Amino acid sequence: VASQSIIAYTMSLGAENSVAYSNNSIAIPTNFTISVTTEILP
Amino acid sequence: VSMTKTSVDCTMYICGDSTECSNLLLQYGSFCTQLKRALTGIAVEQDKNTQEVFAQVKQIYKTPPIKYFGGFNFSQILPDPSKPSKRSFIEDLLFNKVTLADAGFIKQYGDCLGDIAARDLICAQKFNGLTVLPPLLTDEMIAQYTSALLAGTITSGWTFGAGAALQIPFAMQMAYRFNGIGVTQNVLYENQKLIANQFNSAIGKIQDSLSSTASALGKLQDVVNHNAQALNTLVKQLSSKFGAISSVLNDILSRLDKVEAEVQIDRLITGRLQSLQTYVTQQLIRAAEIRASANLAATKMSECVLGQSKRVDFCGKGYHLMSFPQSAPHGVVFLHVTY
Amino acid sequence: IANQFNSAIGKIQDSLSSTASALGKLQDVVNHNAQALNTLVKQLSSKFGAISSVLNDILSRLDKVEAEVQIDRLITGRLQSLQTYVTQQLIRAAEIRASANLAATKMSECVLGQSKRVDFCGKGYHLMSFPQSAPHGVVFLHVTYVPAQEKNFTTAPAICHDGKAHFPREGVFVSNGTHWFVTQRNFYEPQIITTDNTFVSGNCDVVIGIVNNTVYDPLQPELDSFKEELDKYFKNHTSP
Amino acid sequence: TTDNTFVSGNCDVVIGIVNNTVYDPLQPELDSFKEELDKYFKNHTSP
Ligand SMILES: *[C@@H]1O[C@H](CO)[C@@H](O[C@@H]2O[C@H](CO)[C@@H](O[C@H]3O[C@H](CO)[C@@H](O)[C@H](O)[C@@H]3O)[C@H](O)[C@H]2NC(C)=O)[C@H](O)[C@H]1NC(C)=O
Ligand SMILES: *[C@@H]1O[C@H](CO)[C@@H](O[C@@H]2O[C@H](CO)[C@@H](O[C@H]3O[C@H](CO)[C@@H](O)[C@H](O)[C@@H]3O)[C@H](O)[C@H]2NC(C)=O)[C@H](O)[C@H]1NC(C)=O
Ligand SMILES: *[C@@H]1O[C@H](CO)[C@@H](O[C@@H]2O[C@H](CO)[C@@H](O[C@H]3O[C@H](CO)[C@@H](O)[C@H](O)[C@@H]3O)[C@H](O)[C@H]2NC(C)=O)[C@H](O)[C@H]1NC(C)=O
Ligand SMILES: *[C@@H]1O[C@H](CO)[C@@H](O[C@@H]2O[C@H](CO)[C@@H](O[C@H]3O[C@H](CO)[C@@H](O)[C@H](O)[C@@H]3O)[C@H](O)[C@H]2NC(C)=O)[C@H](O)[C@H]1NC(C)=O
Ligand SMILES: *[C@@H]1O[C@H](CO)[C@@H](O[C@@H]2O[C@H](CO)[C@@H](O[C@H]3O[C@H](CO)[C@@H](O)[C@H](O)[C@@H]3O)[C@H](O)[C@H]2NC(C)=O)[C@H](O)[C@H]1NC(C)=O
Ligand SMILES: *[C@@H]1O[C@H](CO)[C@@H](O[C@@H]2O[C@H](CO)[C@@H](O[C@H]3O[C@H](CO)[C@@H](O)[C@H](O)[C@@H]3O)[C@H](O)[C@H]2NC(C)=O)[C@H](O)[C@H]1NC(C)=O
Ligand SMILES: *[C@@H]1O[C@H](CO[C@@H]2O[C@@H](C)[C@@H](O)[C@@H](O)[C@@H]2O)[C@@H](O[C@@H]2O[C@H](CO)[C@@H](O)[C@H](O)[C@H]2NC(C)=O)[C@H](O)[C@H]1NC(C)=O
Ligand SMILES: *[C@@H]1O[C@H](CO)[C@@H](O)[C@H](O)[C@H]1NC(C)=O
Ligand SMILES: *[C@@H]1O[C@H](CO)[C@@H](O)[C@H](O)[C@H]1NC(C)=O
Ligand SMILES: *[C@@H]1O[C@H](CO)[C@@H](O)[C@H](O)[C@H]1NC(C)=O
Repeated sequence: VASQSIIAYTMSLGAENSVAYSNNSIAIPTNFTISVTTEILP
Repeated sequence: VSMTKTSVDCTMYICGDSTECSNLLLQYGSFCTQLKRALTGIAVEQDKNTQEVFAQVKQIYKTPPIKYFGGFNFSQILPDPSKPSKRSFIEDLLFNKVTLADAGFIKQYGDCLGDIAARDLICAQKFNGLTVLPPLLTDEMIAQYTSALLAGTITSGWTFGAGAALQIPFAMQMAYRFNGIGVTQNVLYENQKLIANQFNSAIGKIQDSLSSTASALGKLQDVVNHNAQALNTLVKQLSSKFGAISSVLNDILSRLDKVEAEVQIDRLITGRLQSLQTYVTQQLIRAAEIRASANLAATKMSECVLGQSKRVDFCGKGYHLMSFPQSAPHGVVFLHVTY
Repeated sequence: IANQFNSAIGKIQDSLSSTASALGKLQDVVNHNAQALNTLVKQLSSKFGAISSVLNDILSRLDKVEAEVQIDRLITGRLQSLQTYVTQQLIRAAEIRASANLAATKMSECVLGQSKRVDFCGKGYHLMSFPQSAPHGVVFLHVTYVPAQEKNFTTAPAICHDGKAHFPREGVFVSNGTHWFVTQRNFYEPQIITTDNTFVSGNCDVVIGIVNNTVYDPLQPELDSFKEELDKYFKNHTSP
Repeated sequence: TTDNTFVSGNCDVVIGIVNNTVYDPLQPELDSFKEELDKYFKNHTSP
């Protein structure tokens, strides 16, 4: 048994991430993606 | 970036808790709900402005446990766990150099009962149907967004703006910058310990400058002051008479009867309602002037923090290397770094 | 790159077909111009203190001396209603002018050019954009290169060889764990470290974290094949 | 050097052009490759 109801919550700002930084490590993309995005202006 | 999210209740402002005036306000029609709709339009936009300046980052980035970045010393711009709100050291200067007249948080009447309501004008604004609403993003959340924009910048340069964050050693990121301003990267590595000392000294001068004068944050304090001046002017406008026998409805209703009392009340409604049409016009004009600043601040966030700028004098004075955002009450401070 | 672009622009059909809410920023302009005029025409029902809001009732029921004192209440409130509408329209018009100047700037810099501006012409490194018209607006299709499938590499700011320090001409040094290469910064495409992949300045003591590797000289093995051509001539020349 | 610079035209079209040497990084080692050739010829008189 389950049912829809109003909830309240503290909003999330985004997913958590820690960057793997080190003073001799670099990350380089081996591939790419081409992406199309709409921007709408009055 | 934003200004105080005010709201007004026109029945309480124009003539609260008198039915004898409420029944005359309706002769004018929707002039109240147009003003409530206009002020709600502004109040919803302040959270859009705060979202578009700070929420530029996909993910909440954390800096590594070992705080070594090629000798550059970010210790006063990064957050420290020890404070209740996880603001940086320089954000804690800025948060104190601007004094908020009313933050908009809860007021449990225990202040507004007794003597403080005679000594306080904010409680007297509340009693006249004028209120300040809180922002959606708290000063912890804005500081958290700022710590993610800053952690991304030092651990990954522009790459977290264009795609996923890609780590690169800070001295090589700064070398990629040097190439960007047309100074070949060997000039950085041959001077790295000098360049670090120069930056670490320049960051030290900002702490002292912000500890030494208040007048530099005038652009933020002036916004708080113009909001507070407007709600103070709007509550003083209750004391005017507009050609009526009194400025107080309780006197007009205690001293007259309906057939000529309604002739005094028409003057006070017409005056008070004009006193709102003016306030809402000043706020709409202020709201547009602030937006034109929040869109500039978002444009500097994208083009100075998430990138490196060729625009002359856009991202500080000099040839731009990089910039760090810091949150301030109703605003943003950019620490633009330049060669 | 064509199949990526062709399939990406295919999702724009669905992003527009499937949801109702995609053009909310333009619908809001129409909704505000409608709700402002619908408000302005309801204000004709307000009495402003007169005995009727219908101006012909005043003119049916009263003579000039007190008809004009009722009419003037309606002239005053109606005139204020227009003054409110025209002030609101001037305030909105000055916001739509800012959006038009931004849109003319995006047309100039994203469409007629290519922009280095970060996130100005959509997220990613900007390639190009296509304008499409809409009622009371413009929709830009921005096309961007977005990096993908990254790998960790070890790196160094310089390579040390003949006691001299070598720096990348363009790109960055990387190691897969056993060999050292130059690669361009934005796309992994490794090459042997050479005299042409690099430029030189100073001895290997000034730079911090400099690493030891050979640097290949594209002239030397070919000059050496010319030494062996000279050497076979010398050995054969012992016979005449 | 001939690495630092690129050529175009001739010295009569530019205004305020100045004379100088321009060095060639290939020559000194190609000339060491002449000293390598020349020593081998002088020695090869003996076999
Ligand atoms: C870079 O990313 C590309 C995807 O964004 C990727 O292209 C895709 O490659 C895979 C195979 O590796 C293809 O997948 C199909 O392959 C065959 C059928 O042709 C089937 O066995 C598989 O199950 C699957 O259906 C994709 O079709 C292909 N996509 C496109 C648009 O070409 C590249 O391979 C990546 N390049 C590098 C160097 O990693
Ligand atoms: C980055 O810059 C910081 C500011 O200069 C610096 O922190 C400062 O470091 C000194 C030396 O440790 C502290 O001096 C105090 O040291 C201890 C603290 O318990 C006391 O015994 C001393 O009497 C003296 O007061 C500064 O107080 C400290 N300042 C702050 C704001 O923390 C960092 O150390 C620098 N980072 C690196 C890696 O060098
Ligand atoms: C480029 O400009 C730099 C300053 O912006 C300059 O760095 C400064 O160099 C002087 C010495 O020339 C240092 O002065 C200190 O030197 C020793 C102690 O190490 C003492 O004898 C002196 O009394 C004095 O304390 C500065 O400390 C140094 N500043 C920094 C931030 O490192 C460079 O030397 C200039 N380089 C060139 C090639 O012009
Ligand atoms: C790091 O990248 C290196 C270059 O891709 C790679 O080295 C290459 O490894 C292959 C074997 O996997 C060698 O192949 C040679 O095998 C024999 C060796 O005697 C020869 O007969 C063949 O002709 C062929 O040349 C490559 O020669 C070798 N390249 C070099 C320049 O040495 C490494 O294996 C990579 N390391 C890691 C940890 O992935
Ligand atoms: C990177 O390669 C360098 C070149 O091979 C290498 O330098 C060599 O380092 C050793 C140890 O420091 C030096 O050895 C000398 O050290 C002192 C005199 O300075 C004496 O006690 C010793 O007997 C000996 O003479 C070498 O002289 C030096 N090579 C040269 C040409 O000077 C680096 O150590 C290498 N580094 C890494 C991390 O691989
Ligand atoms: C740059 O170097 C050039 C080459 O050395 C040099 O050009 C030479 O200029 C002189 C003077 O104009 C010429 O001398 C001749 O002038 C007339 C005939 O034209 C005669 O009266 C002279 O006796 C003599 O023959 C050279 O012919 C000319 N050489 C070449 C190859 O063009 C420039 O003058 C130098 N300029 C500077 C500013 O240093
Ligand atoms: C890049 O590597 C880090 C961890 O360092 C690596 O450790 C070895 C396994 C080897 O790959 C070395 O060459 C590297 O130095 C990765 O970060 C970890 O990611 C896992 C999830 O995949 C996570 O559980 C750990 O907590 C992470 N550790 C840290 C310190 O962040 C990182 O994901 C790698 N990046 C990519 C693009 O693959
Ligand atoms: C970076 O270099 C410093 C100074 O040599 C060193 O203390 C630190 O351990 C290095 N960082 C990492 C992640 O090891
Ligand atoms: C050796 O020199 C003779 C000419 O003296 C020539 O015919 C012959 O092809 C040469 N061979 C080689 C291997 O150089
Ligand atoms: C001359 O050639 C011989 C081999 O024929 C070699 O032993 C000798 O060292 C060479 N000397 C010089 C100076 O090249």
